[PDB]
Order: sequence, then C-alpha cells, then structure tokens
Amino acid sequence: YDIQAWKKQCEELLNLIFQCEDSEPFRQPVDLLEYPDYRDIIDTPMDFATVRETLEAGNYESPMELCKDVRLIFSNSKAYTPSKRSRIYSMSLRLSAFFEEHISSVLSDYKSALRFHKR
Ligand SMILES: CCCCNC(=O)N1CCN(C(=O)c2ccco2)CC1
Repeated sequence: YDIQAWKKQCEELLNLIFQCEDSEPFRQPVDLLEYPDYRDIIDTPMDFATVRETLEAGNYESPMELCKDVRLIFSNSKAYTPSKRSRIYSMSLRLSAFFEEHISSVLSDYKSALRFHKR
C-alpha cells in the first residue's frame, strides 16, 4: 500500500523501454528536417526522453498521468503512419504491448494504495 512506489517502478520500466531496440524511433522528439509535415498532423509531440524527464522533475502526480503521455507516443505514431505495415508503426505496436503488459500492475498497485489510504 506504498502510495509512492509507482515512481521507481516507472523509472525501471522506462529503463527497460530504453534497452528495447523497438524504442529507437521514440527516444527523442521528431526532427522536422527528416519529417517536415509532422506538426501538420501531430498536435502534441511526445517521446520517452520527455516522459523520463517529466518523471525525474517530479512533474507527474500519478502513474496514470505518465501512462497518458506514453500512450500519446503510440497514438502519434498511429496518426503519422502512412501504412499499418510501416516499420516504425510496427515497432510502436510491439513496444505498446510491452508497455501495457508492464504498466498494468503499476496502475493497479497505485490505485489500491490510494483506496487503502482513504479507507
Ligand atoms: C529519436 C529521435 C528521432 C526519431 N524519431 C522519428 O523521426 N520518428 C518517430 C515518430 N514517427 C512515427 O511514429 C512514424 C510512423 C511512420 C513513420 O514514422 C516519425 C519518425
């Protein structure tokens, strides 16, 4: 029932994600010079370095907020993909499945801890 345990759990999961080859395209913001129409399609850029920095700054209150930003990385890739068969989109779907498999217990444990706190 540790209300703070999510933060280190999220740091560890981000470490795993940075070790995954599938995260390569999502470790920094999209350079417009490679993809000059990116901001015509994507309203809110997001990447794993921005997520880690936000976490390490103490600017997430809950793992739900972190989860919303990570899911934005994946929705941006689905919105920007010219094909569902894209290399970089296919990497996003595998990384998304890995992230969802690992974040589920982090969320469950946090929400259980908060319910216990307010019991
Ligand atoms: C790590 C910094 C530079 C790598 N980032 C980058 O240029 N990417 C990632 C996001 N992109 C897509 O999700 C996508 C879908 C289909 C094609 O690209 C655009 C290309």
